[PDB]
Amino acid sequence: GRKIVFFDIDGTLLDEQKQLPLSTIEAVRRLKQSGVYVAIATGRAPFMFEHVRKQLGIDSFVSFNGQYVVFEGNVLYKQPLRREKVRALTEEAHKNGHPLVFMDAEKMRASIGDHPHIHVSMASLKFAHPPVDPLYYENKDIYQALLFCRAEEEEPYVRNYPEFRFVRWHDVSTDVLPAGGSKAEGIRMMIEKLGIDKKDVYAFGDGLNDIEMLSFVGTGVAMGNAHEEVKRVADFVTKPVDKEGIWYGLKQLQLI
Amino acid sequence: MGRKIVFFDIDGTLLDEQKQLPLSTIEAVRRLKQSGVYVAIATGRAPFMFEHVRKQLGIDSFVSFNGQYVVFEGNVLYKQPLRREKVRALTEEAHKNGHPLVFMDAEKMRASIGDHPHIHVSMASLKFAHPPVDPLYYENKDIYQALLFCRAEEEEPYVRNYPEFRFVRWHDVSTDVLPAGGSKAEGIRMMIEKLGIDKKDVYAFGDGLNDIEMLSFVGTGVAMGNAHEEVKRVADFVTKPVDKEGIWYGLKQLQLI
Repeated sequence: GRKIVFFDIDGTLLDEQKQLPLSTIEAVRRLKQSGVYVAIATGRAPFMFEHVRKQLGIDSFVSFNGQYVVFEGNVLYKQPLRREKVRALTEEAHKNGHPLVFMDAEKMRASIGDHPHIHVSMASLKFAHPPVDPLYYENKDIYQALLFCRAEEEEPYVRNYPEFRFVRWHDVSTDVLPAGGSKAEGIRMMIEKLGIDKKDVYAFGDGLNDIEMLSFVGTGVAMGNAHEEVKRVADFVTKPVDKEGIWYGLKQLQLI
Repeated sequence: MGRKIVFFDIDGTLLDEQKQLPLSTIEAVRRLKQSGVYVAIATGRAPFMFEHVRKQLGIDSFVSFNGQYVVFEGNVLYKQPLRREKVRALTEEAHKNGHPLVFMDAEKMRASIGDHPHIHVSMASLKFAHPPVDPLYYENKDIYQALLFCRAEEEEPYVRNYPEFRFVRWHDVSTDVLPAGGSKAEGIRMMIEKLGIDKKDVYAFGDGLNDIEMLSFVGTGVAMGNAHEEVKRVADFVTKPVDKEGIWYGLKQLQLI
């Protein structure tokens, strides 16, 4: 049976400077000549890690935490937020003067231009203010949204949108995610198409968000400085991304 | 009267020593665009080698492939493919010596030989995996630049037998193949010719020796605080280092902001 390895980006493929380690390129190389399938599973939107994909030559991935899965350049599965609900959120956010940013598989758009909260938070990500397009969600598959408001203001949103999940990543911005879906469900879908079995699947992750994944695959690998709760569910704890963790880990697991 | 445009090299100019994008550079670019000033990147890289940076700064105008592929606001403005005829000869002759090549266009990259050790090494340094293999990619696709893998001791012949190309070394086992006459300053020349922008309204920020021609050519060349002195020599103004709000400060001084 063929083996496949899923990698997440942050703290896994990319180090803390957002750079790709030389040893990782080697790891992926050896991994490919050994016949081991290589893919990515992340919460990130496709257009947010296109550079990593281009660098490693990976065209199969689970993105948007499983809400958008691509197999060898083609869309295998896609579950965007319900149009109705995105609209309601937009209108409600508008009423409160809170801006939103809509994310589809290719780009993102703001409901309000030149807004202070978007500038600051997006800049913390090293991104410019997204182009403005208040009705972008109308004829597009919106997989995620960013609600720009303070924690002391989210209450109503959380309350009125139980079908959504909110995960704050900045003082003035929080991710608006779909309640259903997961990377494991995304991985499950791909191995089925690939004819692979859970036991033959490996996964490297670094954040709280990778637990579900590391738990579902046959061999979950946690990075050296990953959160304690990430290591707990891991079948193996490797060195940090900073210290050839991906390479060392793959070696110990005898994949390369 | 007319429009102004500012060109930026990538490493050392937009990105600091750690490949990090300064917060004030994001503000800088924002302010320039707001004022109607065109912002573009000028580099020897392939479009796909700096798309992330472009998306980060919302820059969709640029001079890539050392002038052979120029885009303005998302649309190709000028493009000069390598002469297919000569690309074929170079490939065959080089193949005879066991030297592989890599063919590059705006979307992707292809290698003439698979699992070759010089490709792995020189390319890993660019943080890229070995390109997929396709010995005849240039035959049906426009190539804007190529890579020849051989050491400096072996280039003489190629240099000599192919005066229609320019071999510029950047690694121990790999050198760039551009068309003779091509350079990013040259690409900057038609970008502004086509846009109808007077040289006196063209600005550029550079840091390395490959930025010298560009810097001396434009109306106002700006060298970064820690730039090589030969770069500062041709600069009309030297700004602070990249990690000291160099770009923001410079643009402020030049009163573009």
